[PDB]
Amino acid sequence: TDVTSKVTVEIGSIEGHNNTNKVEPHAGQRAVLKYKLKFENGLHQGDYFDFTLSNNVNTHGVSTARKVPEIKNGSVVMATGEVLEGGKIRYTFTNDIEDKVDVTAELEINLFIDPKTVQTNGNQTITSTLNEEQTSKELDVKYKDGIGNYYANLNGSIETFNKANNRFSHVAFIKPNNGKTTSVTVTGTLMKGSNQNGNQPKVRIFEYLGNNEDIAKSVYANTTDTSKFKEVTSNMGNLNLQNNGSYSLNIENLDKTYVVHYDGEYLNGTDEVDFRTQMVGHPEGYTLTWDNGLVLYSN
Amino acid sequence: QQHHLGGAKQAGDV
Repeated sequence: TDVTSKVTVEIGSIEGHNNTNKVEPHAGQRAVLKYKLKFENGLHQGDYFDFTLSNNVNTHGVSTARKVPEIKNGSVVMATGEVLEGGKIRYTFTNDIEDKVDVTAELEINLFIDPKTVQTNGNQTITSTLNEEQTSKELDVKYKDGIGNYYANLNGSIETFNKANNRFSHVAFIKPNNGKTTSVTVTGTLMKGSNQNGNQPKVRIFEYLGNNEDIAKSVYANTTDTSKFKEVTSNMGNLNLQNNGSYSLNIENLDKTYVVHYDGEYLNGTDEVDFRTQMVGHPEGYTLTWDNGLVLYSN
Repeated sequence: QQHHLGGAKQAGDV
């Protein structure tokens, strides 16, 4: 049975990073949902309750696993959680709820600002709604800007991190600024995580066809949108892929913004990947170096 | 002047 109506939020709060009213997702920061819940008596194994998070956050961030912490009384698992569709979290009770009296439980869940839904700096109201009770927090969200010079800006973001299968994905934006750059070489290197005995990464190259103002400050690239991203991987003799996870790419004319999407493996036993993108450019030479790393959090 | 370096970190669970 849906027993959402049987759950009281005794205490509910959302906090920014380091109990401030701000989150800087490109500095690996997150927000936190804290619940103290009361449950009416008479619940059973398989009964469940839901709450819903605003679409500006999720519970995974760069991770591909969609998990949520168990509700426990001591070491006893009272309910297990799942991430469902549209911001919904559902907790389903175990046999240990049966015949218990005056049950309460504490839940703490890390909330990661979603770069697809929060694409620019701004104030975001984060909400968690359980049984009509809305827990709310206005947070400042601020992103980084990449690294630039007179001729170009280089930026990038880890898109996914898949621990279970030892794979990650990453996107880099290579953007011209003023003057004319030729003979650009762009490289990607695993600074931590390279598997010398592995497979070559899958590297796709895209022309960005939109305006520069509309590039998400969050760093998000919907590369399936062929109106925004024109794949030119095939046009590009100019791409060298290595079994250690590295690539090098030559762009002859940086007359527009290029996007490199990378999908590769990393070495078993590596806690976290560190990925470096470096660009060398020639005005009509300079280097831009951009590092992407990870900050991983437990519930 | 000729070489600039920066970086970022993404958050996620685990």
